Amino acid sequence: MEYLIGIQGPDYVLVASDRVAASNIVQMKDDHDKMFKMSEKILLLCVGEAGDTVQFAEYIQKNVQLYKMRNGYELSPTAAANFTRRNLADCLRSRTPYHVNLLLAGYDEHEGPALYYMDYLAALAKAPFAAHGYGAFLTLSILDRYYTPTISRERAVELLRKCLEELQKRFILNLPTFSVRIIDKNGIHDLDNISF
Amino acid sequence: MEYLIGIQGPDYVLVASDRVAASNIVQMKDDHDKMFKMSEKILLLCVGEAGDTVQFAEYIQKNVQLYKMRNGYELSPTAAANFTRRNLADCLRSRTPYHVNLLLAGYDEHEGPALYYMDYLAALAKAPFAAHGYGAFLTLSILDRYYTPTISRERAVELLRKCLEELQKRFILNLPTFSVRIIDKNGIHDLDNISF
Amino acid sequence: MAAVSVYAPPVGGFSFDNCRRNAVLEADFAKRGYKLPKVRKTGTTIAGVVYKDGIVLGADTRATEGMVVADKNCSKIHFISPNIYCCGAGTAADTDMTTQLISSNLELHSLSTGRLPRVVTANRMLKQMLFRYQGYIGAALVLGGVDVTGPHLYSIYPHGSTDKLPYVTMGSGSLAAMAVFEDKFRPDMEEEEAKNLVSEAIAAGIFNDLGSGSNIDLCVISKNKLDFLRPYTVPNKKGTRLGRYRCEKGTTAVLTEKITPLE
Amino acid sequence: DLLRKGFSCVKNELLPSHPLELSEKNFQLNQDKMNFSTLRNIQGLFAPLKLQMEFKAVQQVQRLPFLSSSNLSLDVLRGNDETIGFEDILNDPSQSEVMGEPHLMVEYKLGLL
Amino acid sequence: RFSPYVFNGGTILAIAGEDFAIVASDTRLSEGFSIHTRDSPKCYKLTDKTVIGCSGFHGDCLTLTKIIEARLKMYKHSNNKAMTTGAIAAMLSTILYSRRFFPYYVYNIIGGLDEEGKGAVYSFDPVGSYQRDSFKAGGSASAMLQPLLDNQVGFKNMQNVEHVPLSLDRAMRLVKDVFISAAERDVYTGDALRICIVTKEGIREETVSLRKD
Amino acid sequence: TTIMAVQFDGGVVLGADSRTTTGSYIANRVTDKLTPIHDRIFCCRSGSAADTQAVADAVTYQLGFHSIELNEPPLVHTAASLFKEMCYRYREDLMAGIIIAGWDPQEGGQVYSVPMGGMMVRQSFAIGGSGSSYIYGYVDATYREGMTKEECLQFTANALALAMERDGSSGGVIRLAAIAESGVERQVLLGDQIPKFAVA
Amino acid sequence: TTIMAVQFDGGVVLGADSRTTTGSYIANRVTDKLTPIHDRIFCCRSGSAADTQAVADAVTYQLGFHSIELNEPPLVHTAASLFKEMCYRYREDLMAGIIIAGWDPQEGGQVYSVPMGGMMVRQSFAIGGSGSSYIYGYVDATYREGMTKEECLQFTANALALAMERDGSSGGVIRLAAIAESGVERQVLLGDQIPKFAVA
Amino acid sequence: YNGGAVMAMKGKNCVAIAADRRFGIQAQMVTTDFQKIFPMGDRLYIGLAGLATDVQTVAQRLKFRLNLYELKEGRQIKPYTLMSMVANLLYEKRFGPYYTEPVIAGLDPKTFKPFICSLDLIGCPMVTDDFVVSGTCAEQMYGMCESLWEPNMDPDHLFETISQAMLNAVDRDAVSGMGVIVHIIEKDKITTRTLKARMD
Amino acid sequence: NPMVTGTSVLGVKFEGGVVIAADMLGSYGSLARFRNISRIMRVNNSTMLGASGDYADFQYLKQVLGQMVIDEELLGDGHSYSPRAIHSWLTRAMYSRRSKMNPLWNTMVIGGYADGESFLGYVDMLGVAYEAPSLATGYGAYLAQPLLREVLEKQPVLSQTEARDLVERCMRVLYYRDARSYNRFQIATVTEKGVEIEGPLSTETN
Amino acid sequence: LLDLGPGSLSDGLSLAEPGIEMLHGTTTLAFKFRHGVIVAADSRATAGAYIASQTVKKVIEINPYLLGTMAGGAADCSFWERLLARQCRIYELRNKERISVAAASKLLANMVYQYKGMGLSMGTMICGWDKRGPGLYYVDSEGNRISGATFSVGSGSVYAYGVMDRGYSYDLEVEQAYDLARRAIYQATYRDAYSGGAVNLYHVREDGWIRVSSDNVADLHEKY
Repeated sequence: MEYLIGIQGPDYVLVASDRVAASNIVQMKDDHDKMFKMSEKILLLCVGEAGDTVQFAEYIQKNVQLYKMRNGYELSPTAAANFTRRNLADCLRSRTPYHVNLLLAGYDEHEGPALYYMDYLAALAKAPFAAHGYGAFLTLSILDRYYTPTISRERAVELLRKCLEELQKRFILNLPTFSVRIIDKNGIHDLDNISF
Repeated sequence: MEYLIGIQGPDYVLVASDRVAASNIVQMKDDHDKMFKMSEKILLLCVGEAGDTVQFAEYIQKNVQLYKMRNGYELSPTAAANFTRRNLADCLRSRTPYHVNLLLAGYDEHEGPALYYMDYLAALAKAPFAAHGYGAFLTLSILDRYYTPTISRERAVELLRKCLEELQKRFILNLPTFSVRIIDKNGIHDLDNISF
Repeated sequence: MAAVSVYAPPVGGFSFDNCRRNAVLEADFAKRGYKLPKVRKTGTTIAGVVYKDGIVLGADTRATEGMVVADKNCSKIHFISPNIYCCGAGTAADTDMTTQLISSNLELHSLSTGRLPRVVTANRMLKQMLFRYQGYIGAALVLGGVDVTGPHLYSIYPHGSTDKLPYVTMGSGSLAAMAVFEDKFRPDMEEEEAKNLVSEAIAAGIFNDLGSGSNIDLCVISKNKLDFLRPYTVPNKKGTRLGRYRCEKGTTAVLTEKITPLE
Repeated sequence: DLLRKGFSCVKNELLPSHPLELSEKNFQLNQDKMNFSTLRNIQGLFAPLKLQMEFKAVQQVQRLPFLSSSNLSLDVLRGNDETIGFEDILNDPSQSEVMGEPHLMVEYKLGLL
Repeated sequence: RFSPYVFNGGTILAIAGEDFAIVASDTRLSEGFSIHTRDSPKCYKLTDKTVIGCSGFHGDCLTLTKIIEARLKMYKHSNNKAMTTGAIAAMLSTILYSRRFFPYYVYNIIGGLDEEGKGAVYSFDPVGSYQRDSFKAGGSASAMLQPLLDNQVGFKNMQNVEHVPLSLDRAMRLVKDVFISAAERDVYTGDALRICIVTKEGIREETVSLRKD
Repeated sequence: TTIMAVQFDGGVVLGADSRTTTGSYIANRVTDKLTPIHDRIFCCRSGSAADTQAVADAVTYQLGFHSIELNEPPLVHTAASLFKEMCYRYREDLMAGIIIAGWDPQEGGQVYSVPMGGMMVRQSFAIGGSGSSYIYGYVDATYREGMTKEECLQFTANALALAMERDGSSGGVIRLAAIAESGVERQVLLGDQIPKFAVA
Repeated sequence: TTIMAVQFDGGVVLGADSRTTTGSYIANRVTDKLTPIHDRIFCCRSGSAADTQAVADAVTYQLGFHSIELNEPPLVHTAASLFKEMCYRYREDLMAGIIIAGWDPQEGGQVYSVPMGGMMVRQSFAIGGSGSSYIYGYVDATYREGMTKEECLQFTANALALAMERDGSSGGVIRLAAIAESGVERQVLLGDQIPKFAVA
Repeated sequence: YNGGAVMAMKGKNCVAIAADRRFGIQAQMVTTDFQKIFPMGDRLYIGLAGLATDVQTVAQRLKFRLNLYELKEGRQIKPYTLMSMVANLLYEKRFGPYYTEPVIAGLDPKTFKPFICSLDLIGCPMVTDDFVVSGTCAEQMYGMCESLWEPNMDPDHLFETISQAMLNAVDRDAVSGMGVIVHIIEKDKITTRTLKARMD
Repeated sequence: NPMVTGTSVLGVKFEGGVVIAADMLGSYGSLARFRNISRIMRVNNSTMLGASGDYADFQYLKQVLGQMVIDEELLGDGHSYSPRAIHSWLTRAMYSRRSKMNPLWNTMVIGGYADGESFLGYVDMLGVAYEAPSLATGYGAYLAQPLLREVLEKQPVLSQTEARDLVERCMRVLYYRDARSYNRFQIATVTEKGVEIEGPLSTETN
Repeated sequence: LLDLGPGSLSDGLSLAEPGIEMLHGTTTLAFKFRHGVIVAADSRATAGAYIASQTVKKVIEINPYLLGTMAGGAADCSFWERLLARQCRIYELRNKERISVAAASKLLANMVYQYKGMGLSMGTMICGWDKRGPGLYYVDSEGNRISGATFSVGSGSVYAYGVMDRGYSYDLEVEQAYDLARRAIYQATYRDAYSGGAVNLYHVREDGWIRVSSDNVADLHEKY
């Protein structure tokens, strides 16, 4: 499969995803931006089975934008997470949900940074850090090891680099590049792709 | 899975295999010498399902050595290939064969270099070049493209490097290193590992 | 904000939707998992007789989740109407909701009519409901009561079929209960005799079955009296505790404590 | 080929969720057909025509679809004013719990969309 | 078409003190939703210092207890001494594993005295992974019994409590009370309680009553 | 379950056992399998109890309503057709085999034999249910034409006794009903009254 | 397939149909289902043809050898036991139901009724095969004690006719055999001679 | 799958509700702060146990109905009524069950009488006088509470008892634990404590 | 898989011996095919036997179990298979047959009176063997065992007449409430004198 | 007599829920730095969702030259290393020299290769200090036999791979390697649900293994 990771620090959220979009023993594209911009301060990492990920993410993105334009203010990250959970839970019935594993990462001017984990059953849970895909198993221990509630941005990015390097060392799949963005008081910030 | 490749030139045989031995989403070892030395001039690349590969290769290696010591001369590469085929075919019955995909590469002082392809059904076939594993699909076209019956050693090794680079580019699995040996009039020659 | 998506939820009544989640969440089955709760089997030995001038119903009071005794005093004699009662075996929730809805229907009927409802009416309502639901509502009921037309006793099976008998038994311990009746039953018993017979019949289903056993309930319905004897007999008592476990104060360690004064 | 409404498709669904999905969801129409066949066969075509003819004009004016409705006169036209079932207690339309934009729901009732 | 196995139920429990080794079991033999009998004890006496208690499929319980007795007699004949507790446990592990591909659907707990006279309890599995424990419970009700034993014997999760050594009287009180509790919630447990007290002076048996329902 | 009916001169004689098995256990052993559709028309129920009971109730509804509308006793063929419709439209969802039989002023005693599936066919005598296989030969060998009421009753009792002694899903007491112009004369053959045939 | 045997006073009368179906097509319609095990001992074969034929041949082998060794006619019970052994050891691999019946000097006419499974039980009359279900009741109702040879033959013919008219795996011609002390007197009832019972 | 475990305990005008804190996918602990005890009143909590995707849905399906109830009637809900609408909400999806088994514990607002209950996934009111349990660790809590429970326990002893029941029951189940939360509801105040549990 | 089965065997201890009973019928499915077979053996002069389930396997046991009794009585030493010994041997035979996935489809009830102490043993197809004052097989275990245990818990020691009457009442209950039953059953009683089988006994009910 | 259980049925030379069970094994670990091999494992063994025991010694004590490791299935391992220890001792008796780790791993692999796909769930990991240096092999049920510097197997093997890989170094001094193994196993039992109990720690130094410590994860949680 693929890989997502999120780290929440004092007043920011660091997230990273692979760029590989495979279809079979072959990979079809290596610049896959797996990261959907819900609003000016919310990012929605979506992974899962082909087709459903993009459709569900597009639906939620259009709804967050629609709410923003209908009201003037913007959905708070907790509001976006809960609304996405409500939307994904209700589809665990007819349109065989969508097996979309989500990782919503956002910042609020009022509540501080927030990172929400979501399995394909729509089981929402706030967490200081999380990960999806088979790669999560290899990196979660390293995240547990060197993570403290108080982490400067540079320490967080080098921790992410540590996780990705070890994932390169062990994980059987070939994930050569990872798109990284940070979310803080000033919008969303792209960071230099971690490449090998 | 894993990857084997063999190239036969005028008077040599070039072979290369990965060094990754995976057990699950994790790889357990990255120096896996997948290459069994049948005799002074015969190499037996064995891949397939775990357990059966090593056992079958050990059986055949011990038999080639036993023949050599019982007689004084050594099995010719065609003899080793046919004997291995006879052994693998007869086990397509009781001990559920062994799903061992083979690639026997050898040199004879009399007959010139020889490369034999073998699926897990024991279907022997001499070929100027071959490959096993899911990686064979990606590299066989490139082999067809720049291969001529007359290839110097340096051209052959750079062709192999081309195949491996493109396999790195496309193949979803992570195969970072490949052990390379050449077989010519003077025994078996180790070549520098192709690493990325 | 009344979001534009589903036209509306204009019709409640038994979802499906949300069933394919059930179908493909093998979890419990294959993929380890298996927390995945299952339902119940409450109602395990229920019996009824028709003595001289009324009905005597009986039932144990054990409710088993799986093979663990969940409740030890689960009442299984439900109220249908001031002269009609109904024991309940089979799946627990189905029997509960079915009996409650039939009680509501029946006493709406009796309210608009202005006279005491007949048992046969409740028998028909239950029969037609269960048949409508094709038996997926597993609810085995023993219907009993006394109208102007004398005592009546019905036994409703989950699939819709009903049997009118002078004595019926249902539940996991139905067979063990039926033994007592087939050997000791006579027509035209007096009140005390019928109560003793039913007590033995339920007692057979208590000691001789695993799915059953607790206090014994009775419901004596006559032409004019309705005794809801609960619990009629306490055959089994907790074995007296010998040790004095008696968790002391300060025995447990507390990381964080929050206190909120309410009033 | 659109969305912003849950991509109204359900094509993957097709097959019912249960032998008790469509039948239990639409037992109202099923009972209507049961009684009409009982009346076409024995009473006449006039009686089913009367029932259709009335049931038309009990629903035309009750309330706009985006609001809850009781539908009184319909209930005492069918026996439902003293027979109450599982469709009355489970997820009542009063607390419909899911609504769309009023206008958009009152148009389709007539069928603009 | 033929289930070679059936679950007859039954609960066992062992406690290893300093001078004793309690082995106790209910005596109700069940099948599906029926009580075959109420007086089928599930503790068997092997040696003057070792007592086994089996639970699960009753047919394998009978076969295994007879094989074990035969093997003790063969050991006594060849080696000219009664087996120790540890030797019996190792034998039982080997015997259980010999049917790895047709397992003995039995749960076994060995309770007795080791070579130095201190108590010892060995807990097994249907294919013979044994280990020494200070206490154990197996069978249908094992899930109900084990946490309470962890609390009261091993003093788990309690703070600032004196670790008194477990006395024989308190051990009897504890076993009787835990089976009184278990008989309440587990349907497979009740109708009696055979308790074997393995001490240096032999094996004495106490039997009390549970809920009969 | 060995319901049976024979048409004699001027009326019909029904017949049924009383045994409702739910496997190998006898859930009910005095079942009345002769449900009266109308005043002089009867049905016999075989198969799943719930389906036959619901079908009989629906048919008695429709037939009572029809009889009121026509202001006449219904023809037996009318009840047979009403059973045929319900048993045929829902042939997949039902497991009912019915032996509709009765009397009407026009055609006299009639016996229709709607099987599992929706057929409707007239018979001089009709049998059904699980145990009927063990008395096909007996009824073929013994039935004659022009039998009176009494020997028809004896024939029915004999056939039912033969079936109940052999089939496990059939036993108990024999419920009979002799429908004629005057009215039904029900009886129950119990214990000693059941004909017994000397086992070797 | 409705093989049948009855013990009368002083001997036994067999009986069988002749119809070997391979589905709904009649592979053979004059099959002789009365294989002579010995001079005065017979078997009747029901079930899969191959299994019964092989079992009968094996039994006639063993029984001829045994009779030679004992220098006496074999007891019918001996042949019954020989059938029981083969039908019981290979009960899983066989689908044979045999009606061994014959006569011997000691015990007179005997009828043993080894079913599918390996039982061996004596009967005053034994029937088997697919069509026997439709004549259980008839034979229960009509069998008496002390019947002569002739009325035994008539009883057998009637029962077989009743079965063949009803069962599809049973029909054709009726092969009879009246074993007695003197010897077997075989006959075939064909066409008109088969008793006919007036259909309504 | 996700795991989970909750209980309730009655006492002398005080009740105690507890829950574990593991939110994991089938082996994999993800967070240790999953909420399973939801405030539905001043002295009325509900504890869910089951699928995390349905703990989060039923607790919001039910807050919606509860708020509507409170606004429409203007009174804090009695615990028994809250018990009765959980049955309705769950039984609504009778064939589509919400995989969760709530436990309700609280005090009567006007009487301060302890109340506890437990419901299966389709909704069956089970009011007990001592305790209720739910979740994966079903047997372990039953065994612990049947032994440590006492009647008329003052709140601190109640807290000790429920704390020990949690700590010793979740420790013997792999997919539940990672800390324990305990709420002691009194006639005056609410105490929420987090206990020291093994984090393995 | 069985083809011809027997329904139920009852047996209750009493002061001086053991009485067991079993009806005479073999069901070929839902059909009462054979109506005069006997399902009660007299093993030796102290032990009888009854059995339910496949009847061919019961006949095989009659062949085998009978044969060992002769094989020992010819020796003429005087030791005889005590009732407990037959019960153990049968248990072992059926456990061995189960372990080879070729079970003897039966559930016997061995009863015997030796050395002044009665005996009642149960063995099923899976080798589940035990002892109890009252036994029942098939739906006997649901319809007759409850009455037997109810009567025994009040009075634990029964006389001959009360035990025989109790068995008769249980047989009436089985005949009423068991599909695969017949109204002709056999009662076998063992005392110090020896095995005694009365039959056939009907059930003249009201 | 039919079959008549002959005697002790069948038990001779065993050496080469309904019953279906054998407890479990999980989260083992070993690497091979310069001062020898060290082996770490937890002590927990589950049965479905129910812990059967919290004190399961998963580091088999094959002989005072060489260690094993339990994982995947407790009885299958325990029995097969026990028989392997028997074979190693017989070899040492005959040839009068301790058997090398390479030989023992091949013995175990060949022994387990038969029964291929017959249901074994072995996950062993042989360790020792043979004549050639440190020894470390991963012999499992399907026939893998691979040497290597670092390994870890069990349900919580992946977490150990993570922490161990980022902590590992071949020139790691002893007391730091102890802490590394402690941390790796503790993190693995922190995330995984099937791993718990006490973290056993063995050091395979020069001739003779030694036991380092057995700390409980409850106390380690406070320690970290």
